[PDB]
Amino acid sequence: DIVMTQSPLTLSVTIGQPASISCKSSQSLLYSNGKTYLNWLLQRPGQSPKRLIHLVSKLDSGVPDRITGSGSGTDFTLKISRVEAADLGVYYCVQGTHFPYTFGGGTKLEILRADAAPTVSIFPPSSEQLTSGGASVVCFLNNFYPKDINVKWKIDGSERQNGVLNSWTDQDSKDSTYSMSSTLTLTKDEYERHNSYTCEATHKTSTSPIVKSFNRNEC
Amino acid sequence: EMQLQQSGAELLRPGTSVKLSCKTSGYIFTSYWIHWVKQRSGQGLEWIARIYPGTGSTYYNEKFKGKATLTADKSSSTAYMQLSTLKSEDSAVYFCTRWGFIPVREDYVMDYWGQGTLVTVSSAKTTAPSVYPLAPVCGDTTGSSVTLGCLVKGYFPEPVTLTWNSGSLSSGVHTFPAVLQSDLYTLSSSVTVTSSTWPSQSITCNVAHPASSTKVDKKIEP
Ligand SMILES: O=C(O)CNC(=O)CCCP(=O)(O)Oc1ccc([N+](=O)[O-])cc1
Ligand SMILES: [Zn+2]
Ligand SMILES: [Zn+2]
Ligand SMILES: [Zn+2]
Ligand SMILES: [Zn+2]
Ligand SMILES: [Zn+2]
Ligand SMILES: [Zn+2]
Ligand SMILES: [Zn+2]
Repeated sequence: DIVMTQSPLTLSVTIGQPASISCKSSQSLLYSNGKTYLNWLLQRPGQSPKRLIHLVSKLDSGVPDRITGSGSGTDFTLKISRVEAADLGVYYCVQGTHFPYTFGGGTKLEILRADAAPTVSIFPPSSEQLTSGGASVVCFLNNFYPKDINVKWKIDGSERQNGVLNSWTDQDSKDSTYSMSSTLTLTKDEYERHNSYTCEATHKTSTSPIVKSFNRNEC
Repeated sequence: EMQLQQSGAELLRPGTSVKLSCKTSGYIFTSYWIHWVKQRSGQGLEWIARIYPGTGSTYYNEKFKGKATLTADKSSSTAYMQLSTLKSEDSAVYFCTRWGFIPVREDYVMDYWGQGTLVTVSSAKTTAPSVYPLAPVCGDTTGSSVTLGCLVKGYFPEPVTLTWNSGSLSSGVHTFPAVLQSDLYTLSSSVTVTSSTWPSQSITCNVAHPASSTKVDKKIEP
């Protein structure tokens, strides 16, 4: 089958700037009728893929002409003249010249914005959960940029690595930031044996770790 | 208005089979090819096969011969894809699409896609989730604004649906992707409101886990 290679893996562009994506094939995509069946699709976050270009450079109906395509043989390029927030997502090139049809690995386009420091919230276990003999401490680190961040849990001054569950959202369309959730789960008994629970983060926006903690007690 | 509606998420036992449906409307079903595409872990797309409902003519990617079987019901304008003897590699999201290439014209009409059907191949048991409210202590963000949360944990399989105030509250809501750990999923969502809204007015987390017919609402109280 034809192998399709896309470069780069990720593209980070500021709104208003141009973007370019490359797609290379293991066989020329020139069909025997002289047409080249190379398509470009966009899959927006949480949406089904949609075709942007067909026959190398022909735009599908309703697609903005800020987007253009070119190439021939084994080398193709998609260019976005001026990036807008709606361009965020993964772009794939897919060839239909050789059976079976094959796709490239995709290129994620991320909107490059001004650095944003996380807004951190920490939550102790609910009474409901404690009742069941479990205890989860949750930390939300909302709206930060860049995406690169390191979160560690510390209980009474010592780092806890077991029982941690992390999740991240994709880049937000509304403000181009990312959000993260980190949950530390322990037994009710152990939870009730410690005092200080700290959610600690490392991010570009700070020379020192960003901290959020609470001390559990009674009254 | 051309539309393709796909069936709901499936949890299948290893070695069994399933039939996925793709109901179409808004166009002449028998006049266009319908293609099926597979997506694994995210960025990994593969072309499976295509069928021309008018004649029943199908073409398969060699890899899927014996794995996929396409059929189409002209009287109901529904295309089907049966997957046989399910295994690990079959867990994926499958899309049907009225791709739009018109061979005679050597050109294309607009492509329309179904929303996708997630298939999970596992022998793990269906488990209802426990919903926990998260009221601020330090995660109150001083004054001005306050963030609340909802912790959904210990369920199987995906998906679970979560809203705030029945969907009336969607601004400043962040719902995190479920993460699997020891055969169970955990998901969480946070909502930020102004100090003037909560606790004065109620904020409730609504959770639905279709697979276990669980519908639960949790009021976040101080
Ligand atoms: O079939 C061949 O051997 C000869 N080639 C042709 O007839 C041309 C087919 C061109 P096409 O753009 O429709 O191919 C496709 C079809 C569906 C795709 N998708 O992603 O769903 C991706 C590509
Ligand atoms: Zn060929
Ligand atoms: Zn050939
Ligand atoms: Zn200690
Ligand atoms: Zn000690
Ligand atoms: Zn301790
Ligand atoms: Zn101690
Ligand atoms: Zn055209």
